[PDB]
Formats: sequence, structure tokens, C-alpha cells
Amino acid sequence: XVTIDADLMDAADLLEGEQVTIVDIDNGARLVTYAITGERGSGVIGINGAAAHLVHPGDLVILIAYATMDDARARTYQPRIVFVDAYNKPI
Amino acid sequence: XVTIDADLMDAADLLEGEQVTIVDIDNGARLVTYAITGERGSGVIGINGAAAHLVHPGDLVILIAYATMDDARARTYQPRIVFVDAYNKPI
Amino acid sequence: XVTIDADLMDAADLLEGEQVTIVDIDNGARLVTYAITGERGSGVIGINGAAAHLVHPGDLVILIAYATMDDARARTYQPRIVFVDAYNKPI
Amino acid sequence: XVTIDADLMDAADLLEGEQVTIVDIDNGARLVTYAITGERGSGVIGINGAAAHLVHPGDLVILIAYATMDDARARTYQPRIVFVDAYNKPI
Amino acid sequence: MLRTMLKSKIHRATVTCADLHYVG
Amino acid sequence: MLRTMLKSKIHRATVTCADLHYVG
Amino acid sequence: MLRTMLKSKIHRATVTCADLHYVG
Amino acid sequence: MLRTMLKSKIHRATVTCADLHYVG
Ligand SMILES: O=C(O)c1cnccn1
Ligand SMILES: O=C(O)c1cnccn1
Ligand SMILES: O=C(O)c1cnccn1
Ligand SMILES: O=C(O)c1cnccn1
Repeated sequence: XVTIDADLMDAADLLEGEQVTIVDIDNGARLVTYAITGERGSGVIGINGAAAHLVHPGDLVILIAYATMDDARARTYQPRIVFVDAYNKPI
Repeated sequence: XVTIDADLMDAADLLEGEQVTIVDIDNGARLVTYAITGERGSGVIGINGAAAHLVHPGDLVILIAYATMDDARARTYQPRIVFVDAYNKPI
Repeated sequence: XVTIDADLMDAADLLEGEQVTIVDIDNGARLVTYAITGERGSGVIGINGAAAHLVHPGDLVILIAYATMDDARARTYQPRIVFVDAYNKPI
Repeated sequence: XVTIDADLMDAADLLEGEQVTIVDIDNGARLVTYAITGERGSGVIGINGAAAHLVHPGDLVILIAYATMDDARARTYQPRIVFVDAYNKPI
Repeated sequence: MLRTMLKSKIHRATVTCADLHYVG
Repeated sequence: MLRTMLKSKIHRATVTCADLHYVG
Repeated sequence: MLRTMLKSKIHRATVTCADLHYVG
Repeated sequence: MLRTMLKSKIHRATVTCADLHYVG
């Protein structure tokens, strides 16, 4: 794979190669892939390879990253949540 | 995503944002999502977003979280297993 | 969930509550569940809850456990592989 | 499972028994399995057991492994990405 | 060697609502 | 760096029973 | 004991393109 | 905080054989 606008990756605290779960609001697909850095400010959300069978251009998706963390940090950790407009620009 | 009554989250030792597997006894769906804290004692089990395609109101579900732990702790660890009535109240 | 004969759990180095992947040779189902200790020497492989929709009595299955381990140990680690007869007794 | 030519395993930094995700470009199948070392330089990509229901001879596949690593290492780590010809030889 | 273990289970809960278009 | 490795495999077991409505 | 926790969410993004035959 | 990262990728390999009834 998923090509993500570098701005959304920074906003969401995603690295190139970080594992990402894509969930499709339109068709209910759920898959696991990794993040590829997309052209900054382009609003790109690009589905690459086998995933393109399940998640399609025009679909509304949620992109999710998880972390493994010790019990203590897990209870206090605040996730980075990015809301976006219809053009995939952060709010 | 899944909104869970805070009482069930405490009973099951789940944190807001903790990864959760939902399995659907009615339709055999299996998905991975995260826990959101729901109004305490309301018995809410709310499916939010893409998951609503797979898991439907009225469905009987099992909610599961796993942990990674060293061999020694794994042999001694007691999982928190919560049985609930038809109104999602612990027994 | 999966109820496993305590003999197979010992043979395979599985604990009660350890995460297990079931893959179905008959129907191609693949799911993630945990191990429950079954009556020792009974040859029980019991599918409990939502998983029963996907994996059925009479099906040939492979049960798999994974571990997270540091690079050094990963290169040297020898997995426990259990072959079984038609009655689920180790060989 | 998946039998992989030892050359591709070395190129991709995969160990025998390391968990591997297979994604099928032809049919959109996605499954999790482990790597088995195949005859070196044979270009073997062998689907063994239950996975053969989902991933078929002649299919174009992507084989993926992930690692858990501390924030600092994650930002600097270079993944081993292997492009292959129609005969499964590295380029 | 770390094992992946069951830590939490809510058994046979009833889904009370579903929203495709949840925001949160 | 942690890898996920095969540790356990029970090969070609026969499912003996199933219960949709198990409690445990 | 390690838990898996939500760290990142991009909520209700629109898929802009897809390539079945991507190389990268 | 540990992240899950891509470490290995074999890109667009061709499946050479399949055996439902493999033993190993
Ligand atoms: O083609 C895909 O869908 C894919 C590629 N790499 C990793 C995960 N998924
Ligand atoms: O919409 C969903 O189903 C969802 C949302 N966030 C995380 C996981 N799943
Ligand atoms: O009912 C099931 O299939 C189940 C139950 N607990 C954990 C995983 N799966
Ligand atoms: O038969 C399979 O597909 C299989 C076997 N072992 C591990 C994972 N998958």
C-alpha cells in the first residue's frame, strides 16, 4: 503493497515497510500488507499487487498499525489517529 | 473497531486500543480488530466500520486477545475468561 | 477453541491457551485459535465455537504453533514435529 | 508449507521454519505459512498441504516475512527484496 | 523463546449494534 | 530483531468432534 | 507480557489507484 | 515500542508445484 502519501505516514507515525492492516468499508475486505511512501501531498492511497483483487480505487478504507509493547507502556500509550477529507488530506 | 462494555474489558483484562480477534458463532466470520471502551454496565458489544459487513447485530461472538510471553510465564499465566448472560453481563 | 489430546500437546510442546493455527487439508480453511487440553490418549481433536463452521469432524488438519525469538536462536531452533496415525496417536 | 529455493531464502534472509505470508497475484488468495528449504538454484516455489487449495501451479505469488524490532532499528533496517525472472532466479 | 498465549476471552457475547460508517 | 518461527506442528491429525455451542 | 496495541490509524481514506502488476 | 516491519520479500515468483497431501 500500500502506497501512502508521506504526509499521512508522518501524521500516522508509519515507516516505509511497517506492517499495515487495510480494512475496506465498501466491500468488508480485511488484509495485511506493508506501507510504501507515496508522493508527499498527492493524497495517494495505492493498492499494489495481490491486494488489488480485494481493495479497489474509490473504496473507503481504514489503515491500521499495531505495536508490541510491555504491559506498563500498553496501559498509557496514545495511538496516532489521522482523520482525512475526501482528498486524503489530514484534519 | 469493536466497542466493549468497560466491565467486560476489566473482566477480560483488555485495554482501549488492544488488538482483539472477533469470531462469529452464527456465520463463522473471523476478524482482527481493536477494543474501544463502551459505556460501563450497558452490555454494549458494538461492531464499527468494515467489520459490520461480517459480524451482525444479534450474532453470538467470542472476543479474544493473545499476548507474547516468555516460556516461564506462559506455563503459569492464567487467562481472564469471561462468561456472559444474554444481556452481556458477567457470570 | 481446539481441544487436543494432552499426549499430542506434550509431543508438540503446546500449553493450554497457546495460540494455534489450524489448516484444513480437506476444505483449505485456515484459522487461528488456541489449544485446550483434551483427555490424554483419547486422540481427540475437537473444534469448539465459531471455528466449527470451517473445520469439521473427519477433516485432516495440520496444527501449527509459532514463536517469537531473537535472530540468533531463530537460526538454530529445532521445531517439535508430531506425525500421527489415523487415530491421532504419535509416531 | 512453502518450499523455496535456498538461493531465494538466502537472498530474502528467510530461515527454514520462518513464518511467511503468501499472496497470490492471480486469484487474490492470502495465507500465512512457513518456509521449507528447496533444492538450491532449482527455482522451486512449492505449495504443500492445505495451501494448495488456494495457491496453484503457474500462479504469480509474493512471499513476505515481517519482523518485530525496536523503534530505533525499525527506522534504519533495510528489508531484503528479491525480484525474480519467469524461472525464479534473482535479478 | 516467547509463546503467543490466550490472555483475554469474552465468551458468547451478543452483538448489540453495528455501524459501517462509524467515525472514531 | 525478532522472527516468527515454526515451533510446533501436528501433521495430518483427524478432527474427531466439533461443538458450535461449546462453553469453556 | 507483551500486548498488541493500536498505534496508527488513517480513518476513511479513499483508495486513489491500484496496480495488480506493481514491481517494487 | 516494537514495530512490525517488512524484512523479506520475494517479488512475483511463479508457483512450480503444489501437493495437497505433502508429508514433512
Ligand atoms: O501484493 C500484495 O497484496 C502484498 C505485497 N506485499 C506484502 C503484502 N501484500
Ligand atoms: O472498520 C473496521 O472493521 C476496523 C477499524 N479499525 C480497526 C480494525 N477494524
Ligand atoms: O470459537 C472459535 O473458533 C475460537 C474461540 N476462541 C478462540 C479462537 N477461536
Ligand atoms: O498445509 C499448509 O497449508 C500448511 C502447513 N503447515 C503450515 C502452514 N500451512
